[PDB]
Amino acid sequence: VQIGPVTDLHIVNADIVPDGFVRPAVNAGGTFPGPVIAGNVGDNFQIVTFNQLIECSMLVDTSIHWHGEFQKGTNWADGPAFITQCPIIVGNSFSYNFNVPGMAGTYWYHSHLTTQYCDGLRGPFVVYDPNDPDANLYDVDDDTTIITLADWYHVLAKEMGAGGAITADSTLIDGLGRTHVNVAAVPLSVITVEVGKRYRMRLVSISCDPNYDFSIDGHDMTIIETDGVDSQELTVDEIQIFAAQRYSFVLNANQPVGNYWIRANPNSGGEGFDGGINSAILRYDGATTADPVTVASTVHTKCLIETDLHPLSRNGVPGNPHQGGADCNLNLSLGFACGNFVINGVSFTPPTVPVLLQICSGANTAADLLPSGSVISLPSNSTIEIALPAGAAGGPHPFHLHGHDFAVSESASNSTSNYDDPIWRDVVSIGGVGDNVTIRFCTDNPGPWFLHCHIDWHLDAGFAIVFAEDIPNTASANPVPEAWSNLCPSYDSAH
Amino acid sequence: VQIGPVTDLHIVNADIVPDGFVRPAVNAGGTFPGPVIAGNVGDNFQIVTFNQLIECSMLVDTSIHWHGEFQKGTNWADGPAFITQCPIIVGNSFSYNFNVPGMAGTYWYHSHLTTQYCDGLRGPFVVYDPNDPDANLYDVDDDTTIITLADWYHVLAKEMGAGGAITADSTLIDGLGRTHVNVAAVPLSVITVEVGKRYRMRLVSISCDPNYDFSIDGHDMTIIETDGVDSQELTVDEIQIFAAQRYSFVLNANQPVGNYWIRANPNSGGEGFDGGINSAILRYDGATTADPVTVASTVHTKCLIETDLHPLSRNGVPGNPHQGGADCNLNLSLGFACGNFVINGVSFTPPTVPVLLQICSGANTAADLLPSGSVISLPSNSTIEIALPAGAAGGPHPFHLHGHDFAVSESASNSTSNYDDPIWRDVVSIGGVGDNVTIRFCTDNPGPWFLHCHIDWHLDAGFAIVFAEDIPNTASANPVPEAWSNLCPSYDSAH
Amino acid sequence: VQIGPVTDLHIVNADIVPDGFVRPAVNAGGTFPGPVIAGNVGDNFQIVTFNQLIECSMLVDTSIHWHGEFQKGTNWADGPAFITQCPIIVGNSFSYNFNVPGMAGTYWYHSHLTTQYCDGLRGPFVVYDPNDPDANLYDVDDDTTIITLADWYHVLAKEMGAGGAITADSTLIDGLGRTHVNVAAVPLSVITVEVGKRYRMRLVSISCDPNYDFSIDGHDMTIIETDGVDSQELTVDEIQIFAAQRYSFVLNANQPVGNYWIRANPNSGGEGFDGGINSAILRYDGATTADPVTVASTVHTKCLIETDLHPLSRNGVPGNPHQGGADCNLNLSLGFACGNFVINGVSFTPPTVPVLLQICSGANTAADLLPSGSVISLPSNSTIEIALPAGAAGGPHPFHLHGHDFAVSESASNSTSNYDDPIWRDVVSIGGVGDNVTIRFCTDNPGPWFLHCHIDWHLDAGFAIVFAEDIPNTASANPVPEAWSNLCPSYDSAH
Ligand SMILES: *[C@@H]1O[C@H](CO)[C@@H](O[C@@H]2O[C@H](CO)[C@@H](O)[C@H](O)[C@H]2NC(C)=O)[C@H](O)[C@H]1NC(C)=O
Ligand SMILES: *[C@@H]1O[C@H](CO)[C@@H](O[C@@H]2O[C@H](CO)[C@@H](O)[C@H](O)[C@H]2NC(C)=O)[C@H](O)[C@H]1NC(C)=O
Ligand SMILES: *[C@@H]1O[C@H](CO)[C@@H](O[C@@H]2O[C@H](CO)[C@@H](O)[C@H](O)[C@H]2NC(C)=O)[C@H](O)[C@H]1NC(C)=O
Ligand SMILES: *[C@@H]1O[C@H](CO)[C@@H](O[C@@H]2O[C@H](CO)[C@@H](O)[C@H](O)[C@H]2NC(C)=O)[C@H](O)[C@H]1NC(C)=O
Ligand SMILES: *[C@@H]1O[C@H](CO)[C@@H](O)[C@H](O)[C@H]1NC(C)=O
Ligand SMILES: [Cu+2]
Ligand SMILES: [Cu+2]
Ligand SMILES: [Cu+2]
Ligand SMILES: [Cu+2]
Ligand SMILES: [Cu+2]
Ligand SMILES: [Cu+2]
Ligand SMILES: [Cu+2]
Ligand SMILES: [Cu+2]
Ligand SMILES: [Cu+2]
Ligand SMILES: [Cu+2]
Ligand SMILES: [Cu+2]
Ligand SMILES: [Cu+2]
Repeated sequence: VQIGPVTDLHIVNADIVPDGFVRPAVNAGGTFPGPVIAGNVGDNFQIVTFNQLIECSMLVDTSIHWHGEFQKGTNWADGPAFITQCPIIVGNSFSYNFNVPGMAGTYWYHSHLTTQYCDGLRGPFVVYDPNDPDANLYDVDDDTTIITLADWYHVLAKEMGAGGAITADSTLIDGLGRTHVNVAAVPLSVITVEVGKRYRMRLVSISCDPNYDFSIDGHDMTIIETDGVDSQELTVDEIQIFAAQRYSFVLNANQPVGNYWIRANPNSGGEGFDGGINSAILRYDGATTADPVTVASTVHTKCLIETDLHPLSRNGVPGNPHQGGADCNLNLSLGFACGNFVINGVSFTPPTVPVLLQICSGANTAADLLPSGSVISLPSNSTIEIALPAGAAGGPHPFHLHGHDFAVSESASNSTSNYDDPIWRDVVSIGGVGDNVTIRFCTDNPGPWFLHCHIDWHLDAGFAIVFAEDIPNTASANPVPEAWSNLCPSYDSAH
Repeated sequence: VQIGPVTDLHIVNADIVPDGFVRPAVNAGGTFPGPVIAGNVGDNFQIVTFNQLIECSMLVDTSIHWHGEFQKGTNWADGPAFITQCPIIVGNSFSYNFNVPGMAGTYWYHSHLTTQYCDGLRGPFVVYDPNDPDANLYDVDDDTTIITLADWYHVLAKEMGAGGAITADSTLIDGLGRTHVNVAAVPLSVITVEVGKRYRMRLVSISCDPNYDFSIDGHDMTIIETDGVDSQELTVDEIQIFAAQRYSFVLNANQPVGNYWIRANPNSGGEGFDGGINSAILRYDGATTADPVTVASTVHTKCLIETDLHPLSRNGVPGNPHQGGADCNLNLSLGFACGNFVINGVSFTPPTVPVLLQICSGANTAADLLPSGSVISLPSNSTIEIALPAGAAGGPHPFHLHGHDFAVSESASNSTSNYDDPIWRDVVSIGGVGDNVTIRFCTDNPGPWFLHCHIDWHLDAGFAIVFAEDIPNTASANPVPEAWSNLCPSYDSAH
Repeated sequence: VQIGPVTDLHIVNADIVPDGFVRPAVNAGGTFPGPVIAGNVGDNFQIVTFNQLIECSMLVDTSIHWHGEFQKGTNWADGPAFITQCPIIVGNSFSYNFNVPGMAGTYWYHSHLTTQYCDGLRGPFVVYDPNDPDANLYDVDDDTTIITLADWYHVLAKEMGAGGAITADSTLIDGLGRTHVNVAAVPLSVITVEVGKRYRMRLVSISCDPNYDFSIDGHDMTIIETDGVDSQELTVDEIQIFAAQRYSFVLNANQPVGNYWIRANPNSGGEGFDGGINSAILRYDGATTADPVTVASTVHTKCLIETDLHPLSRNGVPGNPHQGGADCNLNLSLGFACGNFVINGVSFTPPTVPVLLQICSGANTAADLLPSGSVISLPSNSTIEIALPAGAAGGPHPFHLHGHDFAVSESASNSTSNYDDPIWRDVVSIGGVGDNVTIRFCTDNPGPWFLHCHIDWHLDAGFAIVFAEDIPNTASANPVPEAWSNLCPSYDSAH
């Protein structure tokens, strides 16, 4: 079901049993996954978030991030607690009001307070484009062509465990899927197609942790979008999708009418598809309603490799075509030891005053911002290159940057850089020990933008810092509403 | 489950997944459908409604209607919000204390606040008859023979629609069914029978909108009751049942021990029975526990027609064996334009003071009453006749009158009136353009009686007017308890 | 999932549908059953119970008992409402803080307010012994090898009438099972085993009422533990387990790879296994994922007889070898009349002031303690014998004593006493008219200890007395935290 772009979104607690095991959840709009929030390019989004949360086992405060949306001019609507706002307290509401100029594709929203999105607050977010360059490549693009991949846990997020060393208890495709241990025969999701039709499947990883090896028996997948970035057509028979990433692929339903297994194997937890775990069903209209009996290819032949991807626009790459050919050029020491993650020797722990507020309240630099050693300023209007060399356990770590997308100049498991036509995206696997995954972008977006591993467990163990982009232009660039001013006083009073 | 006639009924929010899709709901008695409320003819019903609702997305006020109960002398207990009461606000309770003289059969209860009953607050209501004139036509008449047909939506009622055609997402029979799009193989309701026994099936439409074509593969159905009214035995192989109607039929379990599909095909929403949508299972004790493999008749051969129904008692018709032959005969103009329905040029919008309250406060005439043009007065001890010509989009509209049942002198799709032995009921389909459905009853029940289309979407869009019957005797006829008197000040103060 | 020995435990309302019928529940830790609370022998348990209950229909107060934990020194933490504490009110927490010296084995926890544990608040409690003498008898002992058996009702406990014979609507094994009437094909629990491994299976009855005949097609069970007491190895092929009892049994997975039914026939409610009621699935790794087609042995040849159990340690028996061979020997007259149970002519009805507070406020004798005639004082360091002659309306009644385990000197259906080597346990069936089931313990545990039938409906109808053990020393032995003292003032104020 789709909303808005002008919509109420209630946040409530409910018990759900997607794999047959009832446990409490945090829900956005009352469903798991949450409803699809949607509009067109350049629509004004006004999302009135009513916090009705009562079950403190999962926190009764909340804060919501719109994942992949630049929020230029509206950094205050971005969502990461203590980076851009204080949480909303229960009984209160907050209008997240923002535009999406110049963006279209497949995104998602989620809780961005501690590990709460694991406990259920996550759903798809799609910016349709009436003049979408890829539109003529399929027949159907609607709510029935969104595929969500979710890790699901029998253990309350607040009670793990971290880090960790945390594993899921099932994979849910479109909110349904079977339990890894003592698999009960619970309902599986169905995705229906009609012969001769072509489908823009919008694959959204709403994972708190694992990446999935995603494949559809008997069928190929032509990638056309990645993390909201339109791509040159690339046909693959399997896609490894890391936490928070999105792909749009054309499914051409050109196989005999019948039932085929939809497959999503995660890097951790249950291995295989016994009992129908890690599965959903692709069904042709007119097929017998039964489980598929198909098998995967013995060896997948055109597996997705990130260096095979290039933008549909001529995006090029900002800066100079050599290792470090950028203005401000960073290289981060990403580490782990004693149950905590570090970036440049510092584990992230949220400040009492949201970075955005510190800035709004007079901070000029840089050295003025809390937490010390967890904020890096970026000069206005500048090529930034970030190297994120791998090694820290574990891994592989999908890094994400708020308020931007970035050219992926060097991907995982391949030391050959690309300064011509690399894919731009917003979340990237930093690969394995030895790798030197590197990104470039331009600072056209004043404000504090979170940079973190997107494995939520590791974010909670402090794998993060803040790019405080153009500090001095941060207040003129982001006027805040009164209601945002009211957040931190309400929250501090409440706690 | 059965209660009362004396009972508590708590109204709460819960998420439920009747077709495998979790969403929020508004439940009476904590279950979907609500528990069966039951007692004997003549019983005093005492039903303490506790409002414990908190999810504002479906409204936290409520008001409950006991559909088909005449409510003589207890007009204040009727339930339609702003006609007979202000809603009960959350944290409060209200005793609906009323009696059922001279009524016995199959009824239901529902929220009668906005479209709240679509969100879950619907349940069967049954008045048993220790001397039921049909008791010897069956062996078993209990909670396991009640069959509810319900439309079910993935979109919250307050976010429809509207109007705006609106369509359901699954059919639920006894609270379970499978979704119309990307149907997941979720559990289906089973009804059990034993060879040689006869069952009073109490078929209840708790629908917000669609009518159903109901059938059981391999079985005939002998109708013995219509909307509370005992009928002569009419055997049919299909029953088209409109929103809010009820039928008791005898099922004779005379077939070979096995599994038989129960079928209920809505007039809008998913068509057919693929993957077991629009279906439940009739099982003989001793059958292999397996899905049925039966098929419906190619052509139904004794489909129910309303003119073939006749009261079991000689009821006759009030007034004159010709058209317009009543003390006080009305012909309503029923229209639709600009997303609203109108009755005699006026679209119903709820008053601020409930109609019963304005009467109790001095009001004397329809001119005196709010809403303006939305009230028609009726003189006491008269034969009313109401012609309800069809044609308004989008039929067919099931029109319902509170506080009464009526003789249907002219039915759908047939211009031949019947002033002899027409069936009496309380909810009648007005058919299609050209039809002139007409009803007669007698004014022996002072108070404000709602008259509306029972498609809830159409009622919220204005398809109603109020018959204020015997205004002058209303106050003395219906003494009100203090708790009713408190409802409006409490409600007004809350809002 | 496992939590503890130090943990939060939130008590919330949630609708659940374990047999496909949605209804309201009172949940501990958000699941049904509750999470397993675990620790090692000698550990300090600190369970913070957050009462977040809102649904009045099942009571918003609550109070938890740790069934079979002796609570020596901590009688205030025991949990029975109005015996050792007042209920925690909604919105408050309370810290159950206690140790388990000397004890190991399989226990459980539940609401001990009114009939609330029926409504969901139940879960297993395991004390692991790192030097368990039974360790070498098996390979696998963990959360996957706990098996709960639970009766489940469609009727909310508070509405059960009462008593009034009462019957469940399904049997749930590990929280899943099928309804007895109009059985829907809803998911069944699976217990997975690997060819050639031995399992410590922890069978726990969390029943409100029925006793189960428990068995596993094709397999033996070697009993090694009974209600916490290590036992000599006893191979049986069926186990009658009465409400609140526990057994650990070794299952040798020695049959061919396949699916085998696990059976739990309740002594009332649905009879047999038609459609998979009273059923769960034993699945071997490698078996096809399908319903077992196994059959129970026609006659079970080595079913559990309680007189066959002997302690593993040399517990022997206190006192002297003949009836009355104790310091303080009691014979309780157990009756039922007009819907209430009596113990020595008195029917238990909860006092306004909790028994332990009565003592703490300076009561010195049973005569001084309310309710009048519902208290029997015991002297310290004395051998107690309690005869519990059956005959009272159904029956068979499982009696349980708080703060103690006890030698079962005489078992049901067998009039021979055993004063050498009988099993010790904490819940015991008193059998049938004519029986004289007899227990013995020593009084080394100052405090008021509940003795009641563990059929909860029978407890609410009054089948209980309090053993006020060493009243003089009770206050000194049981120092209370301010929080406990805060309980009654809150409760009484709220009500
Ligand atoms: C049209 O409605 C009329 C009005 O009731 C129905 O008329 C009855 O039909 C049967 C046919 O023998 C007769 O027994 C009666 O004489 C008719 N009743 C009266 C009161 O005249 C007729 O059934 C309907 N037509 C159709 C085609 O269903
Ligand atoms: C439907 O039937 C009603 C009868 O109650 C008709 O009523 C009258 O019909 C005469 C025509 O002979 C006209 O004077 C009016 O149009 C009607 N008014 C009254 C008060 O009788 C009505 O005409 C019929 N209408 C339709 C739409 O079929
Ligand atoms: C069961 O056992 C008890 C004793 O353990 C029996 O109680 C005896 O009862 C008789 C008559 O009631 C008294 O004279 C004795 O004093 C009791 N003996 C003792 C030692 O107290 C009781 O009768 C038995 N009940 C049965 C068999 O129903
Ligand atoms: C009834 O109870 C008695 C008491 O335990 C059981 O008698 C024991 O029987 C075993 C072997 O049959 C002997 O080793 C013991 O000497 C008996 N013990 C005592 C203490 O007498 C008896 O077996 C039980 N009856 C049944 C049918 O099981
Ligand atoms: C990664 O590449 C960067 C280029 O900016 C280089 O400075 C650094 O030494 C490299 N580290 C590793 C581990 O390759
Ligand atoms: Cu994100
Ligand atoms: Cu983001
Ligand atoms: Cu990481
Ligand atoms: Cu983030
Ligand atoms: Cu109605
Ligand atoms: Cu009505
Ligand atoms: Cu209508
Ligand atoms: Cu109405
Ligand atoms: Cu207990
Ligand atoms: Cu106990
Ligand atoms: Cu009992
Ligand atoms: Cu107890």
